[PDB]
Amino acid sequence: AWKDCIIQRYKDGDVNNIYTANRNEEITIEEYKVFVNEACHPYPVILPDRSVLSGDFTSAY
Amino acid sequence: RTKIVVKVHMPCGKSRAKALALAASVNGVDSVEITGEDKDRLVVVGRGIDPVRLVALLREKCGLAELLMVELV
Repeated sequence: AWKDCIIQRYKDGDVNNIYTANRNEEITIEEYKVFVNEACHPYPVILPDRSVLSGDFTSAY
Repeated sequence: RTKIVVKVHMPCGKSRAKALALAASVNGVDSVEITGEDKDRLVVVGRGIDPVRLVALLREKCGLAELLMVELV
């Protein structure tokens, strides 16, 4: 757990991509900017490619 | 900015999810991806990743972990 959060990305029936982030960090996922709040929740939830973002603290997976 | 590719024994979706989370836990990892026609390769991308420690962790928890490639990017 070097970063607080894991953002999971669900597209086409599976999570095949996950990204790390600290709370209140903005990361990039493909071309898109994602903001991750103090509860590890990502904004926006639905990326423009209709993929679905989900997050939580690292230990909860 | 290194890209690291790892064969991991992850035969079902629950182990693909465990491996994804496990690689992500390692210092310097920004992203982890599942690739290969048999859903058995992790592409780990970050900065300053210790790839020996990465593969050892996946090996300890998934049984098999082979370091296929490290590459600048």
